[PDB]
Amino acid sequence: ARVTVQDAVEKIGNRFDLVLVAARRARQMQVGGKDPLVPEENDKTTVIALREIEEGLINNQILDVRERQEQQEQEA
Amino acid sequence: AVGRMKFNRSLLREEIEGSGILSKDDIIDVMKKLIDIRNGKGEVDDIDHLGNRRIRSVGEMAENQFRVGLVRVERAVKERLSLGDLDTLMPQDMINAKPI
Amino acid sequence: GRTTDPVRMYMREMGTVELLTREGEIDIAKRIEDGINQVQCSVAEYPEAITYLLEQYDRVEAMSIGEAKARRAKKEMVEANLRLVISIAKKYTNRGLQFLDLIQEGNIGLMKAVDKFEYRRGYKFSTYATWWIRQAITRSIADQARTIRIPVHMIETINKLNRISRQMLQEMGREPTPEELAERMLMPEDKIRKVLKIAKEPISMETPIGDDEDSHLGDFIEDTTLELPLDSATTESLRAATHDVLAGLTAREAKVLRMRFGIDMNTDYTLEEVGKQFDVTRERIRQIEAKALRKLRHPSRSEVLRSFL
Amino acid sequence: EFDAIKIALASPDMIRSWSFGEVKKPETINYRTFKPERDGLFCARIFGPVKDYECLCGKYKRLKHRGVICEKCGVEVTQTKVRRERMGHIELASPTAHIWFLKSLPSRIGLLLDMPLRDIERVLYFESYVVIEGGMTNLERQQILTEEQYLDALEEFGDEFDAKMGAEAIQALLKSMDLEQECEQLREELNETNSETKRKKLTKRIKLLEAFVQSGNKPEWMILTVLPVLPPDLRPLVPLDGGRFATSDLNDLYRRVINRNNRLKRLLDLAAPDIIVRNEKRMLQEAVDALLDNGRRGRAITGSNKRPLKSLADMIKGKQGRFRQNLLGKRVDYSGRSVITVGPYLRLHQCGLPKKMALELFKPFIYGKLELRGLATTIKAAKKMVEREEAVVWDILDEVIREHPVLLNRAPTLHRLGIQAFEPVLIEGKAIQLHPLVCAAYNADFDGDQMAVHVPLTLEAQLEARALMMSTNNILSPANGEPIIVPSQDVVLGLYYMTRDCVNAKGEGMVLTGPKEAERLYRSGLASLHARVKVRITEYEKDANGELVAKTSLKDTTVGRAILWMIVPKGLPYSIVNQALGKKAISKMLNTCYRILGLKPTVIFADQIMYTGFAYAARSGASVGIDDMVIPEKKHEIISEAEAEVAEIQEQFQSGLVTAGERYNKVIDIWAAANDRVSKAMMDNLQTETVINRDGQEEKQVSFNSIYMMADSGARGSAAQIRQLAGMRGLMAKPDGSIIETPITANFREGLNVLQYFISTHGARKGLADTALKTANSGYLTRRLVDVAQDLVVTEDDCGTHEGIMMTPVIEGGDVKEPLRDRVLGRVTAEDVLKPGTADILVPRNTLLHEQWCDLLEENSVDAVKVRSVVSCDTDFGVCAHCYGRDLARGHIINKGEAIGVIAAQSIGEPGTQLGLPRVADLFEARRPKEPAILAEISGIVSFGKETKGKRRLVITPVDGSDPYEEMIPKWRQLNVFEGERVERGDVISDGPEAPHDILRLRGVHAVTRYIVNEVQDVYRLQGVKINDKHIEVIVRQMLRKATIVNAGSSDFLEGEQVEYSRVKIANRELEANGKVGATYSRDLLGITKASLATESFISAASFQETTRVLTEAAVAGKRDELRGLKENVIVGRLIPAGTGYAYHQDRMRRRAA
Amino acid sequence: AAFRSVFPIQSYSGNSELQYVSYRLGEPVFDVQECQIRGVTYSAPLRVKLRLVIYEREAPEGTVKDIKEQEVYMGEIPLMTDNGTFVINGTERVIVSQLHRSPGVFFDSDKGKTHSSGKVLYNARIIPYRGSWLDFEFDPKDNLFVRIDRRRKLPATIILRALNYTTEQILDLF
Ligand SMILES: [Mg+2]
Ligand SMILES: [Zn+2]
Ligand SMILES: [Zn+2]
Repeated sequence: ARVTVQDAVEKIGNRFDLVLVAARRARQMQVGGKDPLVPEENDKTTVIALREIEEGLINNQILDVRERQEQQEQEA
Repeated sequence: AVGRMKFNRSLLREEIEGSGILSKDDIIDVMKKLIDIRNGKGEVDDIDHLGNRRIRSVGEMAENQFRVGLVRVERAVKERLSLGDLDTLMPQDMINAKPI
Repeated sequence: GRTTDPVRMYMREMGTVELLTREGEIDIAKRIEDGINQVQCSVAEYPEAITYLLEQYDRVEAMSIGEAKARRAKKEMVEANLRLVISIAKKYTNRGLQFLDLIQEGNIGLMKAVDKFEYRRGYKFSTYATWWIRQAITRSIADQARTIRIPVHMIETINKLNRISRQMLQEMGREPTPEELAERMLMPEDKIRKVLKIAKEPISMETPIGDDEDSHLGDFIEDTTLELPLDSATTESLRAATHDVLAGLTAREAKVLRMRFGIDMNTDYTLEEVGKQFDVTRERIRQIEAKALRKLRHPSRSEVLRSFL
Repeated sequence: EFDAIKIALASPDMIRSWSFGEVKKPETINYRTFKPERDGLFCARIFGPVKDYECLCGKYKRLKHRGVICEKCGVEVTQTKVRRERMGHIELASPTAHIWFLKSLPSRIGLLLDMPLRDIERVLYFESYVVIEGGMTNLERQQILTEEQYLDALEEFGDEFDAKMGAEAIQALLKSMDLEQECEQLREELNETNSETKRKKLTKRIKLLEAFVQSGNKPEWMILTVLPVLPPDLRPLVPLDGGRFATSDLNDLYRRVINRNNRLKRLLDLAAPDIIVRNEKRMLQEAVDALLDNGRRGRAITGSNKRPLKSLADMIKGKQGRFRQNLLGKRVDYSGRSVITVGPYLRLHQCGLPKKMALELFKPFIYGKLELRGLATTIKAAKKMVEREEAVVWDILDEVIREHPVLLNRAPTLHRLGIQAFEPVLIEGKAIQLHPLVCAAYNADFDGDQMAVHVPLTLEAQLEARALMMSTNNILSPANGEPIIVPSQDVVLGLYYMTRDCVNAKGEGMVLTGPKEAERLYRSGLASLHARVKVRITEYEKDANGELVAKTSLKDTTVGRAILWMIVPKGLPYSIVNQALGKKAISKMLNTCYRILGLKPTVIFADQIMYTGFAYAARSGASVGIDDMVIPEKKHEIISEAEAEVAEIQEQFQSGLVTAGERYNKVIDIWAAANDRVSKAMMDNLQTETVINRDGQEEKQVSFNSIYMMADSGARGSAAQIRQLAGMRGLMAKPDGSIIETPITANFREGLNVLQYFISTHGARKGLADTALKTANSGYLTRRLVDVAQDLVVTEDDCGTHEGIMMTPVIEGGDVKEPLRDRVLGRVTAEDVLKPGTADILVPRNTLLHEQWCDLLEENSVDAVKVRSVVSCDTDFGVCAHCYGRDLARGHIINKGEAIGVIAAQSIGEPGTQLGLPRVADLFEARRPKEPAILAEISGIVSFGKETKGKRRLVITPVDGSDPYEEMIPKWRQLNVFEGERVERGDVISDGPEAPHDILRLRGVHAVTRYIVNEVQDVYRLQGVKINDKHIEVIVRQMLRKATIVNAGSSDFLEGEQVEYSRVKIANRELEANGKVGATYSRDLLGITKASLATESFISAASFQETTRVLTEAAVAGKRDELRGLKENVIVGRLIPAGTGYAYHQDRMRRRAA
Repeated sequence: AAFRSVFPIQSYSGNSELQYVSYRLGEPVFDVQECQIRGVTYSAPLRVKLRLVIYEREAPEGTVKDIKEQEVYMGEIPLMTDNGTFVINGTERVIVSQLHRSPGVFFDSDKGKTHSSGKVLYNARIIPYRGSWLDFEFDPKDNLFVRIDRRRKLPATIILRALNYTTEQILDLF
């Protein structure tokens, strides 16, 4: 469920980087390359990404770190 | 006729009828009344007065457009008549119904 | 004062020359004849030219001052008769070709008439030149008055039909039916329908619609040669389905079926070519493809493919 | 992909390089088999195939043969879409001038050659000759002869004489001239000349020559020798049903050009006389002009109908051109429209969407879900299911839209809140249901209004709709900070009815254990909804951070206010519900909730307020009857007394004492007094007359009259309307302005007689016509404001500037018109703010003044606070977030990337229909008043010189500095100051309205911005509108965007060159690295139309105002438009550099500067 | 009225005349309902009686050679149904009456909206039913200017001179 984004905006700020990071993460879930980090509540990937942002589990820094480590482990 | 009536009323003439074309008297009297309005006691005509705005209905407008068709057929009639004949033309070939 | 009207400028420039004086056109034709005669004397006095003329005669059976006098007296005649063109070009003013265009086509006709005029006939120049000027103007209207050009013969047919319809409109009272023009005219009555169907002048795409504010005709016209997104997606899905169905076929049967139709390759091959590549008889490839199509006809193997129908 | 757009002149070689062939014939289609003709305007060899990968002749009908050109017809085989890209050309047999470069006013051809446009047009239309370097013996190069003079000099001069006619002569002149030597000679003239008109002419000529010789342009290219031809698919000749064809006007114009060019070729072949050839060249020139512009030639040529043909230029310029009809706005897929109903059950974040509308709008999503969940094997099958509307298609549709927002938009989008995102709830109907609390933002009523729904498709669009546009995020106005989701009329009436108290009400006096007891008592009928009772109530206070201390107390309230108290959230005081709760109280309560608790509690509170207000307005049974409009019993007496006074004054006039006009004015005054008396009696009789008794003699209480309660609560109506209902409806003024001496004495409860109704229609129609003809100019003003400020974005976080503006309360006539609290709320202080006694630093330097700091300032009575302003920011290409302030839509400081210019334009413009407005238009256009103020140009002692007809020369002399500045002041201008005095700079000498230019020039940027903001705010305040000054200051900063170089010094600029202020700022910054600067400027002030039209981008300036001028200037100057603007990116379909795309744009720069 | 006003015609320099006698309206081919169904204009044919009178050469008295009297068809005029409507292409149409400026002379000085000081510049305008407009106006310098069909301004006395008036009699009049 989702009504307002004030905790996610708080946790990321600028009200515009929140959209971009949430879009990155929602596309990550939408394509079969990632799984939700919070218990799915029948939500769409956009709302799931927002709920992960609110929890603090997703940031622009977390996402790029995970992308980098996935690249590094791709070498294997 | 309405135009002549209004023209003669605006110049305080006592003839409600007249002619359809302008004259020296008409033009000079219009100039004289304009001058009088400039200095004497003259009232600007109210354009929105309903005594100055006329009503055109379907009959009048249709007559006007029929007369337009008639003039643009008479042009051709006159041009054809430019060469008069005796027994080769009839009043059915000199007039074309398409313009009207 | 000043004007921007090209027709007014043309009138200004042309009207300067006095119209003419009788027996002046004869003298102008005489001067033209003198000029051409000077050129002819130049050509006849050239021995090589005469030798060439003899050579070409055998083949068939088997100056500057002269030109100047010709160019002049052609300028004088054409400029002396520019008012003749305008009188008999203002007749056609509103036939889809502007006034100055008609004037110019009539001017070219007048130039031709000057070239072909013969004074020894003792005939007034206007009588002859009127034919040429009218021909030029009328053929110009026939040739470049419509967006979709129709030939001159079809325009003559159209004009004859219009004249006869106009006459019958008054001789009958209401209008002639296309069957009724097969009696007044002598046409199979199918040509009448074709001539009547011939497209009228195209409608401007900027035509206001009754509102006349912002609705133009071009706002109601769709791109007919466009692929609907559903059609394109269906094409992609059908390509994928054919791939995934041909996958479930023996190697040579699948290859044969991919070759016989241009399936993700170049132009389709013929049975003879496939034999040229499989090194087998043509009838063998025919039997192979028939069996492959039979196998593809199986249920639980083409239910999605028939869903594509 | 592409960084900038370059515009320049086109050479014949370039036009040929574009071309794929030469259009040689005017033919289009074959009239029997409608295939294209061989070399005509629709040609397969030149322009491409008409069917996909199908050769015209028929020898090649497969994709396999792609890439070969046929032999039986020579037609390339490719896609048909290439028909939209392939251009042709026409080889003109006679050069023809480009109409734009000859008829630009100023004429580029005329100005470049220093030849008057009259002379050039005379030469062009074969009326006169022009010498072309025709010997340096007797006739000069630029001299023009006529037929007489040319023939005279013919026999007098055979050689060393060149005088030609028409456009070939103009081309020869333009090609024989050399730009550098002309520029040098004109520079010498400019440097050795003293005359402002001739000086200005020389500056203009030099600028044209320099901007021409710097760019690759050659002047001769302004004469068209090769004509480009548009691709056929952009000038289609399609078939209409029935054998008819629809064609573009460009086909007809091109056919005329081709016909006349071919006739000219024929004539030159025949060696026709010069008169005929000249006429044909004139006709060809006219045809090319018509094709290019179909104007600038006296008479436009009309088509088969009597309507002028639409030209190549007409398809770019105007309200109907490409720029505004197809590039700045568009028709859009995935969109619907329907009538709006109310649906008062909705939550603030959702809207009712019809099931059929949703099924059509989400079709691809439904197809995808049908395929994915296995319910359809192929997409065609899924389409068939959706067509049949099978039972499971609706389940799929429910799954699809579960959290997919949709944008709702009402037709006139006057500001941001005209588009808002909502979560769809599917309704079995055909009308969109709209939450009642967003109607005010939409300015939407439910009497037939429609709304458009747009589907956001991508994940980014969906997240933007959720996190930026959602109706729950937009609860404060972006113009002022005030809430925008306040309950409007029925909710206000219900809350007002439930909160006000009666004197003797069932259940009065009893003591309650809480709001639940009050609700139980009322709902069980034992107590009246508003009975004065005591009740134990538990407030929560959030004095410090986080902690909510509970305070339980016995309050003296009503049953209704106790019931309402359950709706209120925790951290709010009880006193907010212990009043009568009109419209103002509810708005203030929502604002308090937002500023204390936050956004989520405020949204929940707003929904609960709406539900409760609807419920209790229903229970109230509030109605309107004829008895509810009570007429004063004294109305008859008052009108009789006024009529008697009128008769008395009429007699006095008849006595030869007072002129008719003065008598009329006295009658007006007495009638106005009588109207005021009647209205006062009506309000006294209708507001508190209700009298009842409470266990005693009698008491008095406010009336429960339904009309009165509607007017007092603020739900609907006002004292003016109530008086028009019961008391007389005052005096009527005829649309001229004269007040009809006989006023309408009848109200509407009693009828109006025929004369009174006629008089009333006089003004009703005037109002309707005025409002119909007002929004046009208000919309034009908003368009100009948006165009001037579109390229303004918050790019930095802090510029670091110390300069600001001093905000003080506005006082006029000894009363405050707007306090300091509302002027300084949300603005960052520029310099440390001390107490009046200088005791200590009251608030630090760069604090954002929220309502707590404002409360402190109010408590300590600080009159002037210096706050940062957008107009004094140091940021290049944008403004920092600390100079803007609070982002009034939110509470936090403005974010980086916010397009504050668009918000400023919309905030200023959307109230313009409430306006007057022409005053604001004048202020933003910076028009000079008709009889301005003569201000003191310089400081010094004033004296008089010559005072003859050349009006008085006034001389102001500084103490030490030179005084060559003397002013030519008229005598009929009343001097404010004496002859022998001393005056300070920017002072007033004559009297009159001060022109904004002079205020800027003499007093400064702060002075002019203060003038503009104060005047426009005066207009809006007079009209009751509330706009923050941030927006007006944004517009003013955009007006102050240019500067003239008073002394170039060691900079790379000229003297009179009006440079962009940011460029000169960066230049003066860089030259500080060196020693020499010598670069000094005067700031200019242009109107919004003039400031937005004179901008760096030629696309953004061509896109809104006159396109021919902008395009011609950018073509001759060779302008290169780097996009760097909202309009430019909107046109080319890229992420605007403002919002969520700002980051993207920054990233692009990161890659571009490497 | 239309026929009488323009239909009689004389062959310029030929003196061959075509004159109008009478007209009649033929019966409509279809009724109103049939026109609505098929889709046609409820119209009546116009049959005009014309007479081509040929004048014998050199007959200024009026002697005519022959007269050819024939009835001819001149288009079909749409008819008005019983309730004031026209069916034009099967669809019922209404022609709305027009309120237009009446022909005559009108004096319509501007209200001082032209020049500074709000000076009232008076003008007269002759509006015909058919023909060109004839305006007289005043300039701020107190001069009288004639203007024809709203073109460039001219001094008023030009028209007076064009009417064969000399200066002396012009001043005598004014
Ligand atoms: Mg409405
Ligand atoms: Zn071919
Ligand atoms: Zn700043």
